[PDB]
Amino acid sequence: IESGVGRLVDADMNEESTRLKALQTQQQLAIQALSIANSDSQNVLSLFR
Amino acid sequence: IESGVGRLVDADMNEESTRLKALQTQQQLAIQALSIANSDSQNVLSLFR
Repeated sequence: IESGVGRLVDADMNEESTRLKALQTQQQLAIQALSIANSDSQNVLSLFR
Repeated sequence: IESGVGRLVDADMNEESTRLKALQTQQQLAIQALSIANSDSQNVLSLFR
């Protein structure tokens, strides 16, 4: 019964580690893209000066 | 919804800057033309010395 509970409930931690690394990389990319998207709106100031 | 509101309400600032420059130039030309028109009037004084 304990073995059945384990196979039904436990998680193979290797793919969770892979997902953790992948989400860290995705978050880094998202922060970089968000910074670029925030910064790019300042280009309009050139015309008015 | 907010993006739709922005699409319906926002204005592209490049076109507004172009219009602002055009209207400033048109105002300058109109003022010059008005000055020329005002200066046109007093030329008649030469006939009556």
